[PDB]
Amino acid sequence: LMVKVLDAVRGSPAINVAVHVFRKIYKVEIDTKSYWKALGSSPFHEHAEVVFTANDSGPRRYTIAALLSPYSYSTTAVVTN
Amino acid sequence: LMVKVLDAVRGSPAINVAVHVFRKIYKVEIDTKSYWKALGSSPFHEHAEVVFTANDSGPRRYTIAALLSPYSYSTTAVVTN
Amino acid sequence: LMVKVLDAVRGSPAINVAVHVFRKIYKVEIDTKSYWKALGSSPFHEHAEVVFTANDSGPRRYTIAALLSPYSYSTTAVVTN
Amino acid sequence: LMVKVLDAVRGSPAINVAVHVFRKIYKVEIDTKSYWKALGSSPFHEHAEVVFTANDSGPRRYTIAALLSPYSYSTTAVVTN
Amino acid sequence: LMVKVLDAVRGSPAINVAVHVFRKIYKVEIDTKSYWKALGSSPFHEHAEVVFTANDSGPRRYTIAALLSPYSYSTTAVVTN
Repeated sequence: LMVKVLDAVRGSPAINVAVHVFRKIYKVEIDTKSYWKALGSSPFHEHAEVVFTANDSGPRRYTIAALLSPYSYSTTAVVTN
Repeated sequence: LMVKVLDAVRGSPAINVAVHVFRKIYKVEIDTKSYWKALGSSPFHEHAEVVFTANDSGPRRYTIAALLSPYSYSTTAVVTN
Repeated sequence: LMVKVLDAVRGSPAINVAVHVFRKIYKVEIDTKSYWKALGSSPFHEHAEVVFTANDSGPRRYTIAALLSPYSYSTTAVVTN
Repeated sequence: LMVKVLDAVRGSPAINVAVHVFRKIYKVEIDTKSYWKALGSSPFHEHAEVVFTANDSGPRRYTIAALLSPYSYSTTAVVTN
Repeated sequence: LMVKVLDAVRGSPAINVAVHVFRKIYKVEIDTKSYWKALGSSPFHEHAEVVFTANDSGPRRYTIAALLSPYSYSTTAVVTN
């Protein structure tokens, strides 16, 4: 077995490498909401009264330029007004 | 076995490499909502009264330029007004 | 076995490579909603009264330019007003 | 077994390498909310009265330029007004 | 077994390397909120009255330029007004 990756590089890369080798990750989370994700054993077993109300108010705006998108020779601008 | 990846590179790439080798990932999550994802054993077993109300209010706007889209020689602009 | 990928590159790529080799992924999630995804064993077994109401209010707008679409020599603009 | 990564580099890279070798990650979390993530054994067993109210008020704005996107020769600007 | 990483470097890199070798991570958290993360055994067992109210008020703004995105030859500016 012989794994060869990115040998004799000459000039100015932009690299993002993760190497896993076996013989015998990237996570992004933005504005994530979870309600009552997990409870215990036997909750609210008898005569339970629950009023559940959630409010996410207001206008929401998301602006993303080139998500998961490498650049070689480029110009990127997010111009608002 | 001999894995060869990206040898003798000469100039100015834009690379995103993940290599897995076996012998014998990228996750993005934006504005994700989950209600009552998992509970325990025997909930609300007898005589349960539940009022469930969820409110996601307001106008919503999403703007994405070149999701999963590499650039070689380009211009990208998200011009608002 | 001999896997050869992207040898002797000369100039200015835009690459997105994932290599899996066996001998003997990319996930994007935007504005995903899940209600009551999974519960436990024997819920609401006897005499259960449930009022379930969900409200996703407001106008919604999505604008995506070249989803899963590489660029070689191009111009991309999302001009609003 | 012989793992070779990034040998004889010549000039000015921009590298992000994580190498795992076995023989015989990057996490970003921005504005994450969790309510009642996990409770103990047998909560609210008998005659429980709960009023649950959550308020996330105000307009929200997110602006991200080139999330997970290496740069080789480029200009990036987020110009607001 | 012989792991070789980043040999005979010549000039001006920008490196971020974590190497794990076995024979026989980076976490960023910004504005993270958790309510009632975990309680003990048998809470609120009998005749419990709870009024739960949470208020996250005010407009919120997040601006991020090149999250997880190395630079080779570039200019980055976040110009507000």
